[PDB]
Amino acid sequence: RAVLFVGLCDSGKTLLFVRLLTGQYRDTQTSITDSSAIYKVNNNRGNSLTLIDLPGHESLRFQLLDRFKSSARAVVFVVDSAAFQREVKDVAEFLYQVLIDSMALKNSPSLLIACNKQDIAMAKSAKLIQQQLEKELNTLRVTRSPAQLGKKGKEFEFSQLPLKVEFLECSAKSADIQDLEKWLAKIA
Amino acid sequence: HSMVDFFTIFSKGGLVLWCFQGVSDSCTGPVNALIRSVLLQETHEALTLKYKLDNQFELVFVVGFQKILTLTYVDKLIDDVHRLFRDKYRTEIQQQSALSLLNGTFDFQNDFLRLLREAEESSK
Ligand SMILES: Nc1nc2c(ncn2[C@@H]2O[C@H](COP(=O)(O)OP(=O)(O)OP(=O)(O)O)[C@@H](O)[C@H]2O)c(=O)[nH]1
Ligand SMILES: [Mg+2]
Repeated sequence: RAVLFVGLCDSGKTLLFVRLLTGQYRDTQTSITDSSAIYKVNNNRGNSLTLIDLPGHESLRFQLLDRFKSSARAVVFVVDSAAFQREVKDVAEFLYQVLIDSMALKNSPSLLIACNKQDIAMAKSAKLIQQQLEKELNTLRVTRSPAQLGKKGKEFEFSQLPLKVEFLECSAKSADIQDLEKWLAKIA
Repeated sequence: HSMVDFFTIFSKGGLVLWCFQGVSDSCTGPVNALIRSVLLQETHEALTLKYKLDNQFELVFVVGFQKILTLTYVDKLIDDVHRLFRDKYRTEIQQQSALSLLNGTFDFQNDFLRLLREAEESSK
């Protein structure tokens, strides 16, 4: 089945997609449509997954996530770890909709939060990104202008979710995508 | 001077397939193209950046050029480049899988210089 890569513009979805499929680097520009290709997993049986790279632009992100969500075995939400500090709110807001969409599904897809661009010095760790995102989703479920996140009476945390949710670190620039290929293998 | 100072062809998926930026270098961006083609070559000229789409095979052609009034010649260069590119590489681009673009070699430089050198004669 399909693995959807989603995230804000410039989080690195297309470059990861390329790195996973060719092991190489390639110049890219902002994506305006989705792209897909078959990925042969690293494990013995070598199962095949269909990677689908979804544009992060606001005008297209939901239209396309809606179109492909029911076909998803897994969702990889990509995060620019170096720009995280200034983009936190935009990230949390998009992830919120991704969490909701995912839970409202018959067979909830497994979900990964790939903290990308680790090769850049100022990059926040996956541990710190998880912490700040929980704190932020915690405010959003109250301010957000019926499926809901965790329990209303307790501070939000990803573990309270009826979904498999993992965090890992990576870099698309060869690259450092070992953990990501491990996880992809594991969910195939 | 040159009819175009910048030219890049990428898929709508965001994959750059080929780009030109002088017989001098290999595309470092429109800004450097404006610095090298205009600033270091003399109101002064600006660089107009326009695009053309191929919706059937999901391609975007972006060109940067000087002198807004040469737009007709630039537009013809784009059309000729488009027609040739889509024929020479139809196999790599009609496929759905991105691997098809990822594994193709788009060595278009020579066919492009020819079309450029050729379009700069139609202008005269
Ligand atoms: N240093 C560094 N740069 C990266 C990394 N991943 C992507 N980039 C660069 O970041 C820019 C944006 O990456 P893309 O893959 O095109 O971004 P995207 O998420 O697909 O962006 P949209 O198509 O707009 O949704 C490119 O210049 C990439 O080469 C990374 O891990 N480290
Ligand atoms: Mg992209």
